[PDB]
Amino acid sequence: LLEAGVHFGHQTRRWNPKMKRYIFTERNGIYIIDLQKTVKKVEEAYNFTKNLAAEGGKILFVGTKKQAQDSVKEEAQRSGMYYVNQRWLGGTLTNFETIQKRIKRLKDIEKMQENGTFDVLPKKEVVQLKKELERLEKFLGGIKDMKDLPDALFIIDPRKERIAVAEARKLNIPIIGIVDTNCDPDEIDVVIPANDDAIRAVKLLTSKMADAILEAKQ
RNA sequence: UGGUUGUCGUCAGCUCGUGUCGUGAGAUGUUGGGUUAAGUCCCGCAACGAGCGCAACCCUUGAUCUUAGUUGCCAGCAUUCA
Repeated sequence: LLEAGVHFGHQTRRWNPKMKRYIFTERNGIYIIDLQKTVKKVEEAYNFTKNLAAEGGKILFVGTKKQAQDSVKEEAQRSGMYYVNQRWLGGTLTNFETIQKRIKRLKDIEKMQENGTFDVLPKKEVVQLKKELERLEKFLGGIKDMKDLPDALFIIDPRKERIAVAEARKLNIPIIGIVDTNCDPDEIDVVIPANDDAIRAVKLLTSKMADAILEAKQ
């Protein structure tokens, strides 16, 4: 674990008191996360992600934070599961039907590029249907092949991704969440008390879940 | 009284559904950052590509192609006052 920077939390002025149960001491005006609770909390997560994948359940990684974007993506694609990496769209889950309508439309613009329909209309169309595609793939490229709602979310930094959390709860979707000290643990079903700010930390902890999907599929 | 006249005729916006926010009336998107002649456009953002009015749809003029060459046209030939 801590070669990767997981133990390091946020400062003391931005704690949440519910994270007291997961904190072991403050040093240079930063809380330290208790690695002996982490490991067990990572192990409990790992079994819950393993069991869920073996039932054929679909997990949606969600890391819009600059230090999760690439991590999430690489680990979602490796794991053959959905991601959101760029911006969580209001009503991604609750309003899933109206997103589905743009996943159709994105896939419909691709088929227009693949049949050479883009050579018949132009110049005006093509500008605005690349521009629509570029924009749609950006935001919806991770969830492109998700036909039905995910059976759980893997979140990173719930306090940034509040909307994703808020949504998941409203559909009783289980969530799996890297919480730093700042973050409320009670929102989340399976909690991983850890750094979300350090790239190695996230990359480590996502990868172990990805692994946990891959080992179920075997 | 009908109808038809004059007379305030453009002059400024209304939104996609569901989702979201409030006990509720409502608010959001359709408060922000630039931009345009603009009711424009991009970037936004618990709202998400983009919608109706606008414009266009009608008619006319500006270039050129295809078809049609007669009663139109004559460059190239015969002509003659033409």
